[PDB]
Amino acid sequence: GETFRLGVLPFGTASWEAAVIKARGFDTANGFTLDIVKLAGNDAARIAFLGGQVDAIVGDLIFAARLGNEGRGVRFSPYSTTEGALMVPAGSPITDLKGLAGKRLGVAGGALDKNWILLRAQARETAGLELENVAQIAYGAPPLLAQKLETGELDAALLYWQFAARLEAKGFKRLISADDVMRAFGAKGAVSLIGYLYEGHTVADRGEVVRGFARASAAAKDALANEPALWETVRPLMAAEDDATFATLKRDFLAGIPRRPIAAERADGERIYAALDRLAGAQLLGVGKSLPPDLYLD
Ligand SMILES: O=C(O)c1cc(C(=O)O)c2c(n1)C(=O)C(=O)c1cc(C(=O)O)[nH]c1-2
Ligand code: NA
Ligand code: NA
Repeated sequence: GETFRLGVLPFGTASWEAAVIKARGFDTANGFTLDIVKLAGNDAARIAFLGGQVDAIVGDLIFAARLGNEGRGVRFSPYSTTEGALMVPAGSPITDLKGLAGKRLGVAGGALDKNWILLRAQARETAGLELENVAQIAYGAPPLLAQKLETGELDAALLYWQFAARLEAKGFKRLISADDVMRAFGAKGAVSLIGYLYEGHTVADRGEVVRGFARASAAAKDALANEPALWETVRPLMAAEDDATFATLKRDFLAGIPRRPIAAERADGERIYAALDRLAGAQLLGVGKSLPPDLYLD
């Protein structure tokens, strides 16, 4: 038949809808078999993608644009409009981004992470502040940062959205999302920065498997939005034995299901991208002059 290899992170949310696709036979319904490939982290996943070891991974539009500008035929399809969480201790003095000055701030994904680019752009626009000049920045994978924020070695951490529900149950508050930043910028609607990244070669030679997987994913998300009972089936993959954590993860996932046409998604991405590569012409590191051509999957 046709096998589609999806690379997934152990702390990621893509494994949730992948389990729905398999359980409900939404891959079979689309003429393919989904093979979930477990990758240990984003660095390994990006290499697996560069090495052609998977047909797709989940990633961000800014990384996708960078691979496209670097010559790759990668295509992007919206995965979620829920992205990023700046977590501070409950009761923290920190009410604004200026309060990060002097703080040990964890930043998931490194200096070029999309959530960090957004947050740095916001701090420059609203306070004329370069967070890298005032905060003690510690980059790292989200699990490590969340643990060290819990242990008190970090004063704050910019993490993936799922880590909010988890930390709220342990004494932490989400001060700001990447979605909050893009609304402050003025985006027309919910912007999907997180998407499926499809291998150019798979798009060219197995385009119907790509479309079959895209349909299977949309059907899985639709099932989770329409069938509350299905969430209890996928709970083991969510690391959510705590009830408030399980409920918050569901709420934030549902709020992020993409529900706008690709044309509108593309135009918002184009404008937010063009607004990032600015901030007093700071040519923010990680951001190219413009999006590479034909990045979005039709
Ligand atoms: O910024 C975010 O909140 C966020 C969330 C998630 C997610 O939903 O797991 C991913 C990412 N970012 C991300 O950048 C990424 O590459 C990624 C991969 C996966 C996955 O499940 O395999 N999730 C995510
Ligand atoms: Na590619
Ligand atoms: Na379908």
